[PDB]
Amino acid sequence: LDVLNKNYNLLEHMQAMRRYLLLGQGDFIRHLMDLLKPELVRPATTLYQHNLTGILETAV
Amino acid sequence: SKLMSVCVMFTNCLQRFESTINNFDSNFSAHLMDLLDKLSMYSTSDCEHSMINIIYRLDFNGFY
Amino acid sequence: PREIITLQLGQCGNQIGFEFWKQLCAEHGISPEGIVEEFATEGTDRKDVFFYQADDEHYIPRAVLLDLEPRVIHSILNSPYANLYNPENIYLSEHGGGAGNNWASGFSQGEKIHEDIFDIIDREADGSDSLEGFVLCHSIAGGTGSGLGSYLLERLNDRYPKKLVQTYSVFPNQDEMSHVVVQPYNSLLTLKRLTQNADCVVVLDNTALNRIATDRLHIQNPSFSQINQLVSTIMSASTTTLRYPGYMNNDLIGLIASLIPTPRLHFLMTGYTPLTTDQSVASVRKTTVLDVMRRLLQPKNVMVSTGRDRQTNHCYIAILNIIQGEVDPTQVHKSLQRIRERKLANFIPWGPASIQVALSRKSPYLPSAHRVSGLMMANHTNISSLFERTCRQYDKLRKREAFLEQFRKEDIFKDNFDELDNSREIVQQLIDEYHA
Amino acid sequence: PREIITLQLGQCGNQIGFEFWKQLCAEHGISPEGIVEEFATEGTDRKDVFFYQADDEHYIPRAVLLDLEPRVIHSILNSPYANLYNPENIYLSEHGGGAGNNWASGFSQGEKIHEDIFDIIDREADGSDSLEGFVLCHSIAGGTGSGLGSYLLERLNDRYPKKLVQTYSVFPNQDEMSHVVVQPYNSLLTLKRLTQNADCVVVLDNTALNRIATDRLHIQNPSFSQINQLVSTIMSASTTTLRYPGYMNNDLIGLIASLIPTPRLHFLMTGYTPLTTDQSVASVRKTTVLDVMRRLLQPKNVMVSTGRDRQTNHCYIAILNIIQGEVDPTQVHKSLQRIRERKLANFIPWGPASIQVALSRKSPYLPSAHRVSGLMMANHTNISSLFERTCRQYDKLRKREAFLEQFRKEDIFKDNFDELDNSREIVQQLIDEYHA
Repeated sequence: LDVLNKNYNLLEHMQAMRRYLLLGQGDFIRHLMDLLKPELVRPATTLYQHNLTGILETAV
Repeated sequence: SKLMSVCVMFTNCLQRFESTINNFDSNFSAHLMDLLDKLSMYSTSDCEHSMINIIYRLDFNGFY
Repeated sequence: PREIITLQLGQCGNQIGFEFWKQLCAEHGISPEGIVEEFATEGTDRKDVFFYQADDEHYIPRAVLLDLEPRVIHSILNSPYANLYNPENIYLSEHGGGAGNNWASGFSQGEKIHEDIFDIIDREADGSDSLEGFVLCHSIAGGTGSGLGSYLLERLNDRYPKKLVQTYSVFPNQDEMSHVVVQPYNSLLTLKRLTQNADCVVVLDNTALNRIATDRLHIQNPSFSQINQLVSTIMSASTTTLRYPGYMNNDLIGLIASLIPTPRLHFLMTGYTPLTTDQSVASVRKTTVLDVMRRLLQPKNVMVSTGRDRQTNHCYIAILNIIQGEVDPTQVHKSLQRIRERKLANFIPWGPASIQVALSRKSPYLPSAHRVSGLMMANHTNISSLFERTCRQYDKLRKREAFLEQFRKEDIFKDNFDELDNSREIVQQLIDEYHA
Repeated sequence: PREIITLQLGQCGNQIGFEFWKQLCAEHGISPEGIVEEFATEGTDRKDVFFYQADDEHYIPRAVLLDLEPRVIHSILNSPYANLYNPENIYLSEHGGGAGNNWASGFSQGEKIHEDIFDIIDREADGSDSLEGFVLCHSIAGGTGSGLGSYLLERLNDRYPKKLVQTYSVFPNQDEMSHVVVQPYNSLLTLKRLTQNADCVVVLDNTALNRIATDRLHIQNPSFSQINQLVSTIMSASTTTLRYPGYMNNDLIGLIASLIPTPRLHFLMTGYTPLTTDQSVASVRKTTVLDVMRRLLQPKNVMVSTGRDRQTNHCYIAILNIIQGEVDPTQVHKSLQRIRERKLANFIPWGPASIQVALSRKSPYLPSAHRVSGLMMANHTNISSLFERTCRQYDKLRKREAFLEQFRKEDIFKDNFDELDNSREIVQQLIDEYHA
């Protein structure tokens, strides 16, 4: 349990996933979902992925 | 390389002195339709990270 | 993202917002001229929601302060918290105003400085491409905050139509009528603009302040230096879901949406218990959350002068109970278990009610991470008693021939007095009709 | 190779080109009388593109300076930067001129000194066997720069037909009309020569100078000593792809070719933000490129007096955004990513638009290798507002019987006033027709 603390932060990633898939802190997801709605109202296309990585990175 | 062959014809046009001008504009719109064909070819690729970079920059040239 | 522009205005609205920004630096772990502590980012996970976003880790306040009286701003620059304020966002040195004491003064001064009042306050609007809204941190007492504040409730309704409007407005004092006598006139003129030209208000009574200021605070001569202590804490308490990282109703359009039943019914009752420093020596023994919300619905912490025998025919519709800091959340559902057994809130017989409880972690500070805090945002239909108090003091003054010749010389040609009287009775009749 | 001959002419054109050459020595790491630093070749990879090529590592300027007034040149030789200039390329000591204040003076003096004006300025032409072109660094204000400058736009069009012509011309001031009154006459006579006898211009308004000279510069009495500071930086900024080693549009016929839509539509809007020295203390924290081009399209740095409500029916066609020095080029495509989302530039509905961004490394100097610089070369179709301003001040003056008897005694026998009026309206009509 001490080698993960020095190198990998294993149980820190247990708390970390709760902020994104379990939506612990809402400001990470509300500033997401505000910027994400002008893309979700249209149907998805082939060109749907390359803007979503940019709208993820300017939301964080 | 069709861009190169239409530039030498249009440079010859200016030093010689409308139907050739309309032929050049139809040569451009054939290139602009060919660029839309490569946009559909790059969308139907292997869908990797290199696909995303080449499909973003050609949507970007299409927005020009 | 969620940037709010505060509109501090008037003689009383500038002082209650001065210590509101001074409260924010002590909880963010920051200094008004520097950054000496590292507690600002590890302890607090969000800081750019009321401040302007940083250029040198200097969180500029998104604040504007206009007043006709230069006395409120000359007691600011000698304080060491004024260097955080900017001398180019609002005014430079030696700013002035009118003479001046009239509701018609600031109502007529809005369209002669119309070019300058819509120039420098709009520069902060396009800083963020998604503006939250506007809060008018103004006053009702006097003619300074009530005269000019009624103008911006009209022209910002159509120039910025998709923005939230909601104000923390303070009510004036109705003890005697010797120093001021224009109090029934300038109050009802702004109160009409607070219902149809404004979505929501947060009422703050003045006669209920000295009820609390002699309750546990133990003063003999009531001064104006105590009016900023009850007000600045509940202002920062209302944004604990918005400033500190919360999940649900973490926006200002989140909290107000879950409490307003209908337009022109938005007057929210406020409550806040812990104000005593000698409670600190006995909170070390795990003082729980099971006893802090039993006294919120009990009419002891209220800041609204209302009748004590008028609560049997009135019914609560929406009640907010905000706990902060250490909550011990394994018993917060246990505190909401005991609500249905007492029925201390009368429920509306036509529809459902709601007791909403929420939590957020407080500042990394010793008086904040130790003592339980309870913020109440009630909505009870006994609020017409204040509207019956103001209207009975309004029609009685017009039969005494008071300020009918002294008030209509400037920019008033027709009788707009019954235009305020019927619209106030429309509010008072639709409140009692709302429980069928 | 790429040698350009600057044609500095007039009372104002000589002073704006005097500090233009004085700016070039501070960035090349050279002295006007010697070479004391070794930073000229290791830091700067190209120096012989505006200077004459060296004979003793003395980079002679390829400049000519003619003016009727001897006052502008007598304030030159006492300055220590005049020894870099040569007393045989243009004039020796004690050069003079006319009396003199007239547009018809220099227009008639061009063919009486016709032998000498085409003798010593052509000696610098055959120094390089591939000449780039000619830039007329002249003025529109007064009769000195406008009278003689209209003559060389005609006789250099056919004697040197395969050369680029493009000028950095300054517009006169239209605040009052007391000291000068001949301002609508000499301006429109040169403005006709700037469209059909000249390919491109770079407009520089005078009423927009004091808009910036009191914006951040904080002066009380506007003097002529500030007119050379905004002008000399953007002149050297426009040749950063040409002087410093760049790749694309590294020639003067590279930049102008990608912005001109058509002849007689060449009036380019200029913008330049960073002019403040106290910004230097906060650029140490990696100030990025993502915030410097959001304010270029925002009408704050513009040097063109135009309407604020006339941009909705007008459309941008070509916009240049030049970053210099430290760029951090891994986010320069990230800055161009955010352009399409705002649509701050209105795009032409008939054809495509273009936002061209380019970079080049600046001088090895501490105020240059630390602070981000943004040079704008816009092209917007709201430029007819200046042409509507000059034409409305032109036909109003001819109905007041002003300078119709005082102007046609010398070398004017027919009415050439409507020859300038229709050709100006041809420009104003083809601009609005250009967006179909």
